[PDB]
Amino acid sequence: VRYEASLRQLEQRQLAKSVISRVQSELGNPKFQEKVLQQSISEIEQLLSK
Amino acid sequence: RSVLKNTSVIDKIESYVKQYKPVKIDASKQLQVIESFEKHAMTNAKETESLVSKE
Amino acid sequence: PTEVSSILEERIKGVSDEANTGRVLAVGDGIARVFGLNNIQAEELVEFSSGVKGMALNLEPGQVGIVLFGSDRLVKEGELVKRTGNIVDVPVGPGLLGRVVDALGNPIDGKGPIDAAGRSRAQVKAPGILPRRSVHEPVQTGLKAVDALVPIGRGQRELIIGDRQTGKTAVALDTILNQKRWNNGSDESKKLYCVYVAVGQKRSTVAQLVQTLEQHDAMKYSIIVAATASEAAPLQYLAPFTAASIGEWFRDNGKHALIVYDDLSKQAVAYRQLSLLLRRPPGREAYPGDVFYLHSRLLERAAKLSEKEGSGSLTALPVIETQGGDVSAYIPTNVISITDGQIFLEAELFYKGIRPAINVGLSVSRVGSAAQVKALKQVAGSLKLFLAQYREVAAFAQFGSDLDASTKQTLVRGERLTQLLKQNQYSPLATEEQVPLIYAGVNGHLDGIELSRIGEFESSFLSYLKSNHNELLTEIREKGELSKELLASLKSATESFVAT
Ligand SMILES: Nc1ncnc2c1ncn2[C@@H]1O[C@H](COP(=O)(O)OP(=O)(O)NP(=O)(O)O)[C@@H](O)[C@H]1O
Ligand SMILES: [Mg+2]
Repeated sequence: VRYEASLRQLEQRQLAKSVISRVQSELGNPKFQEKVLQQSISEIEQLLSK
Repeated sequence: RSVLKNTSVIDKIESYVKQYKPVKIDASKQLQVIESFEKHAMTNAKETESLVSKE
Repeated sequence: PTEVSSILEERIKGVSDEANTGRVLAVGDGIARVFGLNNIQAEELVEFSSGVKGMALNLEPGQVGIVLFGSDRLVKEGELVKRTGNIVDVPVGPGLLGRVVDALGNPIDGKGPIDAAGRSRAQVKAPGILPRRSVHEPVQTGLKAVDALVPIGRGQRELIIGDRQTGKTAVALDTILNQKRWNNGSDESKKLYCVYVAVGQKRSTVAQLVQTLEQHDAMKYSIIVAATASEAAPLQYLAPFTAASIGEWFRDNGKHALIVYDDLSKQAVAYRQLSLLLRRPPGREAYPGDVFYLHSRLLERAAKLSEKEGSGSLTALPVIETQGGDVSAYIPTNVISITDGQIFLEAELFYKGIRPAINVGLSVSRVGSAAQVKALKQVAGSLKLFLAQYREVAAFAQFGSDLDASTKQTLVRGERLTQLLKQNQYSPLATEEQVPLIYAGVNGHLDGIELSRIGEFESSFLSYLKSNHNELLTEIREKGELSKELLASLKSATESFVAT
């Protein structure tokens, strides 16, 4: 059970590290969809509180 | 059974340990103390029936 | 089960969707001065942009003074600081049982998320004059010397004080171990859950300890709360309060907890550290002015609730470390007068073979017999006073001038009584094991037996009583009170055996 738990935890940690690296690389590849979504989110939030 | 790595190994060991197995035991064939009990009563306890009773 | 990594990624997907304060002025030595945080509460929690949490303690006019829960390498001038909107608080409920948590109640064992029935604050008003009762239940430690001489009660606060390396922790531990007797049962109202607070201890030493708790299947009913040596001064200072709440849950809910504060001398060392660095001007031995208030408010939180309030108790065994036997130093003095009595352990006693090295002369329980078991009470009639008279005659013995039949008499008994209270670590005794021992000593059946042999008397006696007169042992236990005939059977039973 200790070996099965250690393997599952190692696999989850390795997968999380690979996902983190992919997310960081995508943001550095000038994302046009990220820039347009950041301006629209700010306007919607300020109109719901006023 | 669900934590072990190899398939059908805990299940097989469980079944054989819950059946029967040898143990360090004996039988009442070697009755050394039972045979001596009759002889000891017949020489020590029966001697009082004729020595102590006469006195 | 079937790609377990995919279930954790789908549940932590959408979370950050509604998160749109002060700046740091200077930071050093666990402290951060901070311009802003205008709506902040005294004693409120704040997150720094870097991650590390902190607590606001000095809301001054220009700025706020914050003690950190972390290291500070990670905090820089100008870094944005954030309001939580909460005062420091903990998870509570029986979910904590078995767990090793830090001051804020985070698992540090490795066993995953705490399940709590709710959350208390770290500082909570002690129950008033109004909702309480007399302490009348024993908290049986299974320590001969303690359970006959300084009997502790469900609800009472009882100081364990002595020098370093005297056996302070050992007394506390042996108490916890004992509760097995009742915790593996099903009668919830005879149970005693333990909370052990590690303050300023090194980690391995908390380890070495939870191991022993487990070696004794004692961990299932304990909660260790750890503020080890390396943690932030604020966590150390806080632990006892957070802990008090964890076990306040039990008291409030009809059950009985036991809180061991090991040890307050360090909590005060740390509380001194917040203050000197927050620059609050110092008291005696550089402590803050209200270092007394510090402990008083914690220790008052232990109490035995009234029937209307559920009859729950919380019982406190604080520990305090002295130097050079001096009890007249600041902190010990403070706590000594706060608690319902003390157990003094002494190094001299130790090395000449009295272990527990309890000092009968100085140890008291102010509740007294109210919390002793009736049976133990009955055969312990006068023992503690007698043991005093014994030291008396033993001091006069130093004159080495001839003794009479009265002094030699009480010397023989006191020596044997002394010896009869010695006890090995990790071996708490049932009441019915204790009772006949005490009875044999008191009524002087031990008085014609070699001193080195009283060791063997004890176990050889108990062995025989279990074997033969088990019917007594089980009555003592079930009834807790030696009826007149039971004194008879016991009287007979002892004489019998002393003639080998
Ligand atoms: N009844 C006992 N018999 C033999 N040794 C004991 C007994 N009680 C305590 N000790 C020993 O004495 C040593 C120190 O005891 P301890 O219980 O840590 O006292 P302490 O005041 O907590 N010391 P510390 O807190 O580390 O300054 C331990 O190694 C124990 O084994
Ligand atoms: Mg200790």
